[PDB]
Amino acid sequence: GPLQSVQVFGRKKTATAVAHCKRGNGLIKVNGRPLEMIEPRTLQYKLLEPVLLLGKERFAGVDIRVRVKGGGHVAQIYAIRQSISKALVAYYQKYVDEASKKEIKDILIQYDRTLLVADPRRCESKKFGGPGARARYQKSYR
Amino acid sequence: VRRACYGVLRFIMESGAKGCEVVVSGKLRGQRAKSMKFVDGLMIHSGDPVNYYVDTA
Amino acid sequence: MAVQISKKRKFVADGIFKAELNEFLTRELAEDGYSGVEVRVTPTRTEIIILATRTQN
Amino acid sequence: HRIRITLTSRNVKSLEKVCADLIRGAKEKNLKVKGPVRMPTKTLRITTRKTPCGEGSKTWDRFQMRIHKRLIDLHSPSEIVKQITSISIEPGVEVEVTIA
Amino acid sequence: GRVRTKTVKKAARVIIEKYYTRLGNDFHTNKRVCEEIAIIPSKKLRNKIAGYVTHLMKRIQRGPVR
Amino acid sequence: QPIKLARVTKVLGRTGSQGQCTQVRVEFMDDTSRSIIRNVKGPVREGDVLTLLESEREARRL
Amino acid sequence: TPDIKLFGKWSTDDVQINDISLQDYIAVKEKYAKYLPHSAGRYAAKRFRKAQCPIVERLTNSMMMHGRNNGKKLMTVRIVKHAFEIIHLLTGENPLQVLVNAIINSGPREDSTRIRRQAVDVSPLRRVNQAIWLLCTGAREAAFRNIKTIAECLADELINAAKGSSNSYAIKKKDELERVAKSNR
Amino acid sequence: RDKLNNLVLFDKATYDKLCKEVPNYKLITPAVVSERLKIRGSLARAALQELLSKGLIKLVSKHRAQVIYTRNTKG
Amino acid sequence: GVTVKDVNQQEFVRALAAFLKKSGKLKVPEWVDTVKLAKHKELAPYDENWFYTRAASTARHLYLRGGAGVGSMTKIYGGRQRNGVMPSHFSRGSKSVARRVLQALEGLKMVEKDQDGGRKLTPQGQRDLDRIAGQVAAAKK
Amino acid sequence: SLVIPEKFQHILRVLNTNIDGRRKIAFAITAIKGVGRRYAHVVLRKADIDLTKRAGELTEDEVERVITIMQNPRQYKIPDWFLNRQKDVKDGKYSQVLANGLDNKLREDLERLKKIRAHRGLRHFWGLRVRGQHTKTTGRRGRT
RNA sequence: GUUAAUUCCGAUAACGAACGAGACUCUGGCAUGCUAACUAGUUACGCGACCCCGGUCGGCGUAACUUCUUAGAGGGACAAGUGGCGUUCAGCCACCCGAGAUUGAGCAAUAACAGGUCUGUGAUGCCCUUAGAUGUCCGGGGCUGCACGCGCGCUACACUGACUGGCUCAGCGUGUGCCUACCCUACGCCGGCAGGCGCGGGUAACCCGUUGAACCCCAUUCGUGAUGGGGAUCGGGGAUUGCAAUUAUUCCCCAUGAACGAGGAAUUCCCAGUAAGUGCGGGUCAUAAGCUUGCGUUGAUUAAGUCCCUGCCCUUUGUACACA
Ligand SMILES: [Mg+2]
Ligand SMILES: [Mg+2]
Ligand SMILES: [Mg+2]
Ligand SMILES: [Mg+2]
Ligand SMILES: [Mg+2]
Ligand SMILES: [Mg+2]
Ligand SMILES: [Mg+2]
Ligand SMILES: [Mg+2]
Ligand SMILES: [Mg+2]
Ligand SMILES: [Mg+2]
Ligand SMILES: [Mg+2]
Ligand SMILES: [Mg+2]
Ligand SMILES: [Mg+2]
Repeated sequence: GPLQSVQVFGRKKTATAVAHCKRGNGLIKVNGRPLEMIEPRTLQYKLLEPVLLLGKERFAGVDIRVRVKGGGHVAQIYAIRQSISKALVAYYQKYVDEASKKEIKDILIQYDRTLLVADPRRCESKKFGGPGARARYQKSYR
Repeated sequence: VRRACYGVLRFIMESGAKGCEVVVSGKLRGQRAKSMKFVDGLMIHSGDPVNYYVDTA
Repeated sequence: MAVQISKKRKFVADGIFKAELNEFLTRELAEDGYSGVEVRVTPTRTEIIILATRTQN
Repeated sequence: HRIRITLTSRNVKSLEKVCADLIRGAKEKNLKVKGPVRMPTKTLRITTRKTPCGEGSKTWDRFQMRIHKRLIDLHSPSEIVKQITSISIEPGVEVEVTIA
Repeated sequence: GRVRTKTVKKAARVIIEKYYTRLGNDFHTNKRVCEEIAIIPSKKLRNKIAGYVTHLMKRIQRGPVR
Repeated sequence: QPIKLARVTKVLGRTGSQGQCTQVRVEFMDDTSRSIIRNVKGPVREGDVLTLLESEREARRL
Repeated sequence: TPDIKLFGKWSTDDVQINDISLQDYIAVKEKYAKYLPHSAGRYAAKRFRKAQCPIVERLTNSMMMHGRNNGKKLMTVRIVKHAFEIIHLLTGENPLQVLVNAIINSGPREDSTRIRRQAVDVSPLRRVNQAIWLLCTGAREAAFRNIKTIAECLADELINAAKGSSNSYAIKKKDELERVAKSNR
Repeated sequence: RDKLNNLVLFDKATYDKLCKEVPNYKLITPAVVSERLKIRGSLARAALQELLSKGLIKLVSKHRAQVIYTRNTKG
Repeated sequence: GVTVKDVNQQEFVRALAAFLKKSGKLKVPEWVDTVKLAKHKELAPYDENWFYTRAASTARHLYLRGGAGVGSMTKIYGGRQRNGVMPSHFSRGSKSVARRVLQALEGLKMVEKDQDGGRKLTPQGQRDLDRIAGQVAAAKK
Repeated sequence: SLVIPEKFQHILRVLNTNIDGRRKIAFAITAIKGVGRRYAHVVLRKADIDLTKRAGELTEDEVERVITIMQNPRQYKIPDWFLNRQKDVKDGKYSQVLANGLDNKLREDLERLKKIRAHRGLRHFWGLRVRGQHTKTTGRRGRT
């Protein structure tokens, strides 16, 4: 009946990921495909760990559909890793008790801080007289 | 050159500015290239406010 | 206009217009005390204000 | 009826002043208006050598021009459009009034 | 290195010695106080001045300063 | 000869030619009275344990 | 939820950091337990947050070197996962425990410097750093130009370094540096 | 100086010692099979998947780069 | 209850290639064996019935994003051109193999040269695709 | 199957060139001049052979079939663009040229250029880079 | 003493100051608070397709809205709070809360150099040529020439690898030109390929384009062999550009398959989204990146010190130099 719709973005280096929560059963999928097959699948638990920390009883009442755009693969999976957690925090803060919000923030932040606050590092610009941001070309004496 | 630069300096400070600078560089005063410089008042060299406090020519 | 030139080279072409025009009026009006131009470019009209010292000259 | 004016400029302050003045005119004449939509800024960037000759430390400039395009939608006959556009335009802003 | 220059320090000293009564140990109030009083052009300079004002106000309320 | 563990109680300062060794005074953590000076390679905090192979020889003090 | 376990297999509990100089500088247990050795980073901003990085992530980072391999981190988490699998097969006991044993054995206690040499003892963090560098260097050189894969050259280097079997390159140059420092004091 | 003349195909003595000794190892990787049996790595992979097809070997992990096999349990 | 995005793709493309094998009405070209699939390849494909695999993968990409023409399929199937001594660059796939794949999957009723250009995927092909996906899910569990 | 069979040729001599029999067929054939990885794979695709076999595994009738395909490419459906000496100067016929004809036709083309005294023949004769390379800084090795 | 700093504090015959530094401008980050959006989108709703109520769709249309996108105004962090170290000064270190507890560049100055440019100029003195021209045009050649030495870089020496399929992700940009003759490309046919022939879009958040980029990830083949590493050299052919490719413009196909087994003396650059790997735009451009200038992606080891080496700076000292 009532719209329990929560948009939440989560950002890495350039990759942004917009999670959408609503009322339902426990299905989570990115881009229309579930979490267990998102290549690079070597970092599978780096998507699973908010679900593995909170338990599926927290994600039972909610279904999360996220959009991913920008960056590369590791930045995208860190973006959705952030965005699912922040979306559940915002949903629990706006529609149920915030004591559950406080306990899930506690368990997430004592594990890893990146789940809620973004990594503010972006790529530094190349300067002239060098092949990169700091490094210079090979000096030639004599 | 000395007369002309002090003339434009006195005219430009009586016309009223927070500072002035003129540089005359060339083969004045002999075949060797010399530079004369005539300044007074405050001046800004750095930052952006050279874009909107000093005008150059 | 059916020639329909892009905005990027449009503003560049207007800048080159003001550059060539500034240097042209610099060589023309240096005896008059030429200080610059401002082109108030209307559609269907174009005013072009010369700023100088000896306006009678 | 569905007029659409486009304001290109190089400056930001003058362009914001022009588009805000135009929506003030449309509000005074009490028209339905779409808000001033900002197109992404174009950064024309030229990187040249500072040196006229070849020698030196290899030092480069970054000359850039910025182009800001803000555009407005209004719903009025053409006479209203000519009356509002023919007044109050800053010398740097270039205007393109499309009809459809 | 976070060192306050002389344009921060002279302005902060004369703000405190002309406006001692308006001021306290709260950065976020006396930031708005020095914005209300003086024409500081840039807000970074305003924050530098207000922070060194708070530091000198702690020094004044705890002891004398030169 | 024993190896012996000792807890850092105060850092003194950098030493060496290039400034790559940190002389540090340190107390033996079975008899906490005895404390000595020792030159240490690497990054040190105050309050960590050094595994001294010889409790006897001493570093020079600057 | 409890039971934080590395990749899917191994428990962070039942671990025994033996030498108590490396309690705070080896990060394995009850707060530094993660599922993967991949993290977003921020461990090299300030000075001593190098230690609070989990030790398998530092092993993983110390593996990827020599030019062609810079920044292939998911690759070297794959190599480290296979390396833990092989040592769990061979020893039949806890792989991060035998990693801990490899580091606490492989770390040189005493080295030399210029103050001719004079012997100085190492920092504990510097000892962890030089051990985690040396055993990866030995595994890399033992795997270079060889049919034997690096994913278990790292593994038999780990069991040899934890055994102190002196067939390990890390143990060998540990005793080499302690020998040089024994003569030079 | 030193050179490896590995065997591309089994001699019958090599196939017999593969049937004897290989499922008694604590680790079975194609490298350590080839290292102590003087065979090609491709022949090692083929013989190991053939021995898995015979069903004397567990696979503990499988990858593009290294596939890792162990012996059967004793219990 | 099961669509193709619910399952892994890596074995899906093999299962759909086996489906097209046991179907056998795609009409492979003559030069399947003698061709190299790009200018940026060194050798021919090691698997000889690669044409069914690229047909299945093209069917799957036209499912996930319709309206992909021949140039877009070359963009999908491009990779490194190792230029020997010069540094490597991006290089597209072969146009003729993607054209023959699209014409094969148009001959068999799975794709359709639709309006606004490109190859759209028809409901017959969509039926085939996700029932193969259900077969893959049932074969896994 | 994985055991060595009988009649395992450890070495084949094919087109008066030795072939290491213990390596894989598509790269065992590449020991012959005038045939590389690509041509060897297409010849072993025309000859209906599973490519997984080694070169001592397989039999003499089909290796003579392979050499007939190698010396006669167009007769067993190999296209004209796939060949090394397409549209020859003397006899105008598309042919794949192998391992004695290879250097024979190579010195034929070189002797043609030296005999017409063309610039490329002069550069081959003088022992220089013929394809317009900067010889100022490179190629120092063989020239003393 | 302290700082990135003649940055401050503090001694003090100095006290008040200006330029530099800093402040400033552009940029990166953070806002579920403001402004707005059919040239950006989301969420719902209704059809349409497919699978067994539900799931998927960059399949299609519209009711709200601005979280994502765009960019304006604001705000936001100052060593502010705590605890040490320090005249308790300047400041430094650690930690909480926090988007950040040093983002990066631009501008940069009393002075000098006989550093470079007269080949950027209708900036230019003087000299020289000025009709058999050193002016100007046209044709050909050279600027590439190869016993040698040096500098900037690219490819590599492989198993952390190569090969072949499979899967899956960007951000800078640019795009039809006054003269001026040359734009980016979708989509459809032919061909292995480079490419060729058709109608279309685009002066651009509108079309290429959701820029389906590489590395990476998944699965084969290989098996320590100068081997499927490496791709120089060289032959034969096929296309494009241009008026014209020969001294091979470039691209493609087949074949040939060289040193190179990690590099002595010496030496370059760099400390956080940094180095390095990786590809992509821009400039040059008829053809065109082994370069340069930008952009993203994957993303570390070590260090939070010192004057030992090399630089320069300050103080003191010496001078018969002061065109130094
Ligand atoms: Mg002069
Ligand atoms: Mg002179
Ligand atoms: Mg200033
Ligand atoms: Mg400055
Ligand atoms: Mg291409
Ligand atoms: Mg060549
Ligand atoms: Mg030269
Ligand atoms: Mg003149
Ligand atoms: Mg002429
Ligand atoms: Mg070689
Ligand atoms: Mg050649
Ligand atoms: Mg050097
Ligand atoms: Mg004397």
